[PDB]
Order: sequence, then structure tokens, then C-alpha cells
Amino acid sequence: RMKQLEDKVEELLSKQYHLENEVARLKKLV
Amino acid sequence: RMKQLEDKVEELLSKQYHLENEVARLKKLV
Repeated sequence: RMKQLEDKVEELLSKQYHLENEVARLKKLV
Repeated sequence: RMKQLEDKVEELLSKQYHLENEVARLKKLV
């Protein structure tokens, strides 16, 4: 079922952006 | 197309994991 899969993608993809910038923030401090 | 959507979710989990590992590494770092 497409929309849920489609939904899960848009879901994962946003967590990815938030983790990515976290690291980035962490690298400075360290 | 479904199998495409399916593969995208799977590829995104692998990125996510790598990411959490890193953020962890970076955490100890503090």
C-alpha cells in the first residue's frame, strides 16, 4: 500500500535531516 | 513501483543507523 510506504519515506527522510545536523553541531563542539 | 518504494525505505534505515552510530561516537567525545 503506497501512501503508507510513501509516508514512511517522508518520515525517515526528515529524521535523517535532523540527525545529520546533529552530528554537524556535535563536530564543532568536538 | 512498490518494490521501489520498498527498497527506498530499506536504504533509508541503513543511513539512519550509520547516523545514530556516529552521533553516539560524537557523544562520548564530549
